[PDB]
Amino acid sequence: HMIMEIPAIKALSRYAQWVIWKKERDTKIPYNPNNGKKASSTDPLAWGDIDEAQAGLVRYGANGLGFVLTKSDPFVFIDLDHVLDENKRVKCEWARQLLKEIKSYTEISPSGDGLHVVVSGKLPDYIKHKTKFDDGSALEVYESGRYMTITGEVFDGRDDIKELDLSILGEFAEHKILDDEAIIDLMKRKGQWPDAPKDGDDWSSLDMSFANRLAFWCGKDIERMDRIFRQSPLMRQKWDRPTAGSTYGRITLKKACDFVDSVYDPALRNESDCPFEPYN
Ligand SMILES: Nc1ncnc2c1ncn2[C@H]1C[C@H](O)[C@@H](COP(=O)(O)OP(=O)(O)OP(=O)(O)O)O1
Ligand SMILES: [Mg+2]
Ligand SMILES: [Mg+2]
Repeated sequence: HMIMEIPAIKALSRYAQWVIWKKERDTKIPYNPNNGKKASSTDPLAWGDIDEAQAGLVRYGANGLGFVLTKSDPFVFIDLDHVLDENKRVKCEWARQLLKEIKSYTEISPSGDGLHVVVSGKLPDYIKHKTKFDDGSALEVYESGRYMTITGEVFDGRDDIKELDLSILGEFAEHKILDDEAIIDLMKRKGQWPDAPKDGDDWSSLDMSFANRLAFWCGKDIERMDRIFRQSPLMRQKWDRPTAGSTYGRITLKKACDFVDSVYDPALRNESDCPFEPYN
């Protein structure tokens, strides 16, 4: 009764693309409002209308409402993280400047330190989805493929979705122009994916043990081992520090390729020829 008074929520309530979400440790997993199952962002019949989302919110005790964004709906979702201080005022200049150029429906995200802006328009095709900043804030832009939590906490009385040109987002987002994740999932299923270093562990000794495993699974493809290492819990700034005409990471990967003798062949699937045992 309270949130349906907002003009922007009425615009969103025309679409049967509503979900509910709940806190799993420190993530916001979306759920089907009708049966409580886990909701996909590509299955339309896993969603519901706003009345079903509000009923399921009470049925399963979820944390709040959500809205799945699709290519067909005219909405763009702008996510601004860690831009509000304790008093829920903007403390980041990039976020302040963005709100002055994109005056649409703005609400305070569930954690209270962020903002959501919902606009009607088209994203520029040359910007990254996520852009991080030095102070810790971030900017996520999505027009489809994922959902957004809905709180209804209107910020600065901006309670109406406007149709704005979004080419100005190029001033804030960074520009952008077997598979890697296939190898990662393979190593994870074999217990070859390391965990974050505990205190008292020799991190560089963990780097070499993991680089040794990468040399096998990646077939000693050093450019692939490097791309995978940067996504691993062992990545740090030392990986790119210069060390005697090279980087610590390049030297670590080249020593692993020399130390390791056998390789994993995707055609042969010689998973048993791995010389290293899984982690604990
Ligand atoms: N684990 C997940 N799986 C699928 N979708 C997710 C997941 N976590 C978040 N989302 C969606 C809904 C969020 O609104 C959107 C932005 O992520 P996030 O900024 O981390 O949460 P939030 O914007 O809902 O509140 P806050 O930023 O204040 O914590 O992405
Ligand atoms: Mg956020
Ligand atoms: Mg859309």
